[PDB]
Amino acid sequence: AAAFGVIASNANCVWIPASSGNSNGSGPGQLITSALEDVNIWDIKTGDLVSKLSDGLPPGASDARGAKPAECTYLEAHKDTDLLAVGYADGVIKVWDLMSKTVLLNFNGHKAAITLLQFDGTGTRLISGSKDSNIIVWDLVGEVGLYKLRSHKDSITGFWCQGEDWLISTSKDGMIKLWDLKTHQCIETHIAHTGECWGLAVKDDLLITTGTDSQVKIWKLDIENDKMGGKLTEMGIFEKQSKQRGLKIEFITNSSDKTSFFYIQYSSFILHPFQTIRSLYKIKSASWTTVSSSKLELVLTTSSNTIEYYSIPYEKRDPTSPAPLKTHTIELQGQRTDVRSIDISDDNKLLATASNGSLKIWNIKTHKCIRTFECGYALTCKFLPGGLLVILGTRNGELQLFDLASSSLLDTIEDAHDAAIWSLDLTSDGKRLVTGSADKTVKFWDFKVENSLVPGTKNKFLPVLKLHHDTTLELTDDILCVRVSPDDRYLAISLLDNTVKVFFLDSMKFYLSLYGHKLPVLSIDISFDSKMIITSSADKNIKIWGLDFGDCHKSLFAHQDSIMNVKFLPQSHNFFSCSKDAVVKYWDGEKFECIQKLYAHQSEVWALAVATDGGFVVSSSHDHSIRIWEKAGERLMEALDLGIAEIEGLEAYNRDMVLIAVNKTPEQYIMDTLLRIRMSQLEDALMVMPFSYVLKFLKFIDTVMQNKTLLHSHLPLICKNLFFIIKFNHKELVSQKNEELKLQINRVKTELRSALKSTEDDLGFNVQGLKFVKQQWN
Amino acid sequence: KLQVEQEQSLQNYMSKGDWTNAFLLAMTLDHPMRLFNVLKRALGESRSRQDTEEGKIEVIFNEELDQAISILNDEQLILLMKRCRDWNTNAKTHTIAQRTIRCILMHHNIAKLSEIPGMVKIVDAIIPYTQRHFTRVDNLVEQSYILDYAL
Repeated sequence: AAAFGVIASNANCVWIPASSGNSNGSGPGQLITSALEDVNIWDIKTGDLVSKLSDGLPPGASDARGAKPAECTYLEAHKDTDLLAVGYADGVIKVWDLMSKTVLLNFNGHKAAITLLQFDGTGTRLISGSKDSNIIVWDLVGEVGLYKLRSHKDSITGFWCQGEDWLISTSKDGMIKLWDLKTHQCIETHIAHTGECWGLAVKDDLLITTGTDSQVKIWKLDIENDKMGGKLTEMGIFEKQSKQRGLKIEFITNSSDKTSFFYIQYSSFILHPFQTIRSLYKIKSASWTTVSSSKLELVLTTSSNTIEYYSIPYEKRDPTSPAPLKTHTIELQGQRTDVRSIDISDDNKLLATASNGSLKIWNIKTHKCIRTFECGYALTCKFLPGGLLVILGTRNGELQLFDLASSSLLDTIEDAHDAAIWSLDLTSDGKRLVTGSADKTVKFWDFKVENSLVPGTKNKFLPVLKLHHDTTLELTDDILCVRVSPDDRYLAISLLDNTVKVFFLDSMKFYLSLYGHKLPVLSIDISFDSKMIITSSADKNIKIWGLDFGDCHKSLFAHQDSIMNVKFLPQSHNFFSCSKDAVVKYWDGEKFECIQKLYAHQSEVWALAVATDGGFVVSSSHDHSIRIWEKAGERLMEALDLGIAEIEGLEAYNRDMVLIAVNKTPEQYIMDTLLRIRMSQLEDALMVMPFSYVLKFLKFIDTVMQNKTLLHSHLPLICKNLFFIIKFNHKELVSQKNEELKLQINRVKTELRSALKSTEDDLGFNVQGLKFVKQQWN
Repeated sequence: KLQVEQEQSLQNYMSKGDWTNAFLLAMTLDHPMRLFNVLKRALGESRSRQDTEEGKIEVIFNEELDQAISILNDEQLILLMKRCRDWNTNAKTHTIAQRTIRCILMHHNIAKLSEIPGMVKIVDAIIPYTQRHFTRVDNLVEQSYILDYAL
């Protein structure tokens, strides 16, 4: 069997919400790029959809994007706006083209998400410190071999001064360290906290630090033996971040106290009136503040899933703030919060995702109109077949009637509950409603036009079904899901006693239970062949059942966390599983096999439905968006030929008018390789070597004993080797002549016997120096 | 408290320059391994020229440390001296642990000035190790004459 879908990066998805802004980038000035779950290009003074860089098809590559999901950490622009660069939630940094949406390089070397990413004033160096407790310098070539500063234990915050030298660092470790650019050494570490350096800003020569201590500590630049100028105290709660003015005559500060305040005579106090304001600061603690590039306004990165526009009270700027404007999103973040429930229609052109206070209308990716009466998140949604009306259920015990034409509610469905509506679905023509209610009863509802005395547009409640007092040990009476037989013979419904009970179209007779569940269920469904039913429960166990009991077909235990929704295909061939662990699982119904696993949801998926079209997949999640689918002695001889080969080259320097072994001199190589070989059977390596090894050998001995190097070899090693090479071969069995080696050995051994006799006399005074005090401590 | 940490930044910084205040600063603090490193680079090179008391002379003066041993107190004497007990154990390093010992008897009197803690375990402990290192260098010396003495 062939299931739909693909493993490609895009299938006409509308998964990008353009929300959750933390940072922002100033690009062309008139345009301001917004860091969100994409890169969304904004205008700085209109707030309209200029362009959105997201997943799709760039020209020249496949499975390539404009930006990714899994929220972007920092966005910034090139100093000549000629480069695009995003650090993501992974350890890899992506550089995109500014004009096109191709990619240049992928930067790896971070094992954690990037917490600091920016350019310099030169632009040729990139800098990125991450949550893996180091800061990494980068180049347009890809040069990781420049620097690696690791002296921290947490994430890192502060950086550059544009002198191309003499960097500083502020980190979230409780430390603020000082460094030199050429050869890094912690000359001084300043510590004026006990918690976390939240935000960092230098004014002109004053570096201030914000922390959990709720204080602003000021600091000097050319600093040594830390300079202190004073402490500003008690913003009210810990400050989050701040910003200097682009004209550098003020300084704006931000906190999670929802108050922004600027210093002015800037100064060590706040000395300008603030009752000129008319468009009060913010509804939610904001993350980053930027002065606008038009030099009149303000851009505020709120934690209310959007960034905004304001101003700062001053005479050059607007002395009050204006109302905040937002961009043209697709009206997916223009409406407020997370989607709990979705529903599809019969014409396959009404995609509706409800929320805390909104119900939206989509065809595939184009939005028509919103409808708002929700006093809560909607636990279930259900269209009318034909696309005329839609019935909704909120967190109140309240069902809502909406028309498709406009935002006007036709009928508020009568409040007859004491607990909220979890589930609801209708029959084939749409004239029977079965709902979820913890009033310990099952409620049928009438449905027709209102031209009579029984309202079917308000669903007058004539019939009553209640027999729920069955005794268990878990809890007696609560239902979770309800499900209608599409052939209309029976009703299936979930219960909290780990059972499902089946009763037919009319009054109670007991077809079948299912029981044996370790945990209660969330989803049960009936196919169209109508012999089997699926069940899914919070024990990470999905079971298929026919009619049996106590004979388990197969306990499909394949997840890690509890499920959300498991449903059949709308033509009885496929069934799929979405869970809390943000992964879609395709499963063939005829077998127990799996065909396709979809992991492209970095956000937790809450609800999911697939239409009767058989060509797309609709998903609800926590970013509230839809993802539509379809030798040893040779080391000695080579070493000695190298070292003598260099010494003879340096011998005829100018009175007579190889990069590496390793050192400034090769002879430091020569002794250390003697320490490289092991303490056992190196004598075999010596006795291999002929007289030429001896002639080239003794010169390094006279070299190191004129150089007075005891720092890389030792007199026990030198005597331990030379006493062997004298006993193997030889002085008057290799030559017989009164030559320079013969008188060379005389000064060599005089150096050795003197230098070793010194240590001999030092020890020989040390011991009897120690005895005589024990002679007196009687 | 915090001045201990910035004081450790002083100890990390001081190693680039002179070794005397680095020696006293790491001596009164932790850790003695870096203290072993600065004594290694100071007393490490073989040199037997003009007047010292422990051999601390170079192109830049380190005999000031000779006075800094003179200014040292008794608890630092026992704290350094137990590190001499630890460093007399293995071969090839004990020579470094010799050098300060020949110093300290030159810079304090025989009483180990008046108020003296318990170190009879120490002054008992150092004698067999140095007695053991006596004979080895004696054999290297008396065998070193044999390569000259034949021809």
